[PDB]
Parts: sequence; C-alpha cells; structure tokens
Amino acid sequence: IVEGSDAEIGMSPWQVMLFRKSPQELLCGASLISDRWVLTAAHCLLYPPWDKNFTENDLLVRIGKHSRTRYERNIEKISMLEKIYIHPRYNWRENLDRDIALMKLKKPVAFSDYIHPVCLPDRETAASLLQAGYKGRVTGWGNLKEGQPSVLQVVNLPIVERPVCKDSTRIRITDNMFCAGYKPDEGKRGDACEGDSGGPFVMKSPFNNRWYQMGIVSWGEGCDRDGKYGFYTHVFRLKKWIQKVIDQFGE
Amino acid sequence: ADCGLRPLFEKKSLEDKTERELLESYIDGR
Ligand SMILES: *[C@@H]1O[C@H](CO)[C@@H](O)[C@H](O)[C@H]1NC(C)=O
Ligand SMILES: [Cl-]
Ligand code: NA
Repeated sequence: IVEGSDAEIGMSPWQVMLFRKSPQELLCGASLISDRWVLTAAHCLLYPPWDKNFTENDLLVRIGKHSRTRYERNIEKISMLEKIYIHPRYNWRENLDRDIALMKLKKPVAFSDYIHPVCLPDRETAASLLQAGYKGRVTGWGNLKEGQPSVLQVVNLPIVERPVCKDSTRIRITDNMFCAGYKPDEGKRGDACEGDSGGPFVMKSPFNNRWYQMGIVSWGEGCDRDGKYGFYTHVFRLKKWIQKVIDQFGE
Repeated sequence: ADCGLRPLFEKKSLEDKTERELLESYIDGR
C-alpha cells in the first residue's frame, strides 16, 4: 500500500495472507468470506506467462495477522487449502477479466476478535455504493512504493468514473472491473502495490453499518502513478459465480 | 449472518481512525 497508514488492531479481521510454503514468502492478499472459504485474485494462483500455476499443497493462508513477518501465536491461524477454484473465463492473456478465485480450507476456522468474515454485496448495495466519488478501503502488506511495511497497511480511495478509467490505460477494460484512486487534480495520493493484489476493496454500508467487499485488488500500471488508477475485480458482477461454486462444493 | 461487523469496532461501538472518511464521501463525493 502506497501512501497509507498502519492498520489498527482488528481493523480488517477478514484480511488473509496467501503464503508460499517453499520457499516461505508472502504472495498475495485475500479475504475471509465464511469459516471455510477465502476469496482472492485468480492471478495470485494462475499466471502462465510466469509459469505460475499453484496446486493446493504449494500454499497456505494466514488469518488474523497484523505483523507482516512475526508469527503471532496468540492471534493468527494458519490453514491449509482443500481446493482452488478459478473462474473458467479468467482472461489472463488479454486484460485479467474475471480475475477471481476461491479457496476452500481444509477445516473451518474459528472466529475471534481478530478473525471475522466480510460481507459480499447484494445487487442494491452494489448499485448504491459503487458510484464515482464514494470511497472504499484497501488493505495489505504489499510494498510501500513502486520497502515493505512492518504491519498491515490501510488506505481509503475513491471510485473513479468509468470513462476516466478507460482513458487511463490501453488495456481493454470490462464491466467486471472498476478502478479507484485519486485524480491528479484532487491532489491526494494512494494505491495498492506489489503484494497487495488479491486483497479486498471494502466499503462500509451506510444502510446497515456492515462492511462489504466490493472489489478484489487486481492490477495497476506501476503504483500510485499520476493519471493511473488501480483496477479491481467487481465482486457483485462475479457473485453469481461465487454462489455457484459454494452451492456446488459446499458451504 | 454476522458478516462485516468487527468484534473490536462495530460490536463495541468503537470507530476506527478513518472510517468517517468513507461515510463523509457519501455526503460530499457526489
Ligand atoms: C496447472 O497445474 C495443474 C496441476 O498439475 C495442471 O493439471 C493444469 O493443467 C495446469 N493448468 C494450466 C493452465 O497450466
Ligand atoms: Cl492537475
Ligand atoms: Na494514480
């Protein structure tokens, strides 16, 4: 996270770290959506141009964390993956369209003060909240500049008008993505950066005071560049697929 | 059923240091 600040303890209890087993390293962010399902970006698991194609036993998730590096014995939970599900129409060859994946854990995780699931938006919540100028929140342990934080970082960023998103890049964007970040004329900064991808873009609903995950950190051209924006997988647009997977393979 | 309500914040009637920025964007952002 560029131009963010340290998270408070328990501020983002749905935050998940996707971790490579061997060698040991932070790969991506992710989020807890129930006691045995975790949401992330497809590109965190599968990106053939870089010979990335993880199997379940290659990875673990760490939940309840604050420190990037310390083993937090009394608060974090480390879980194994039972199965990875990648959207079948994930378009890594062109534009990272439908950049979404689910991971089912080998056993349910116990919730605590530090571990708690985020909500996924319904249609009306998405229609009401995903509007240009309204702000959401991105969290992660990714780099501080395009350089690693000691603890989880947070930044709030405004959703950007689709024509501005489109004009900012030559990538073919789709309705399964949205972009967020400040414009140059707003004179404020902030972005996701390397290591934050797969993590959540959340919004606090004014209707019921609950946090909803509206986006998944997907891609950007550099980090925090003027006239560039972060791109996020549109969670509501993909919710039909999320529901299909969880209904078929079991809550 | 309990999703999105944080044990250390909403459940204790405590606000985090920047969530007001989000709420205020609903007033001023459009
Ligand atoms: C990824 O690896 C799995 C497990 O070996 C393999 O079966 C699958 O074909 C691979 N997928 C791609 C797109 O390379
Ligand atoms: Cl300007
Ligand atoms: Na920018």
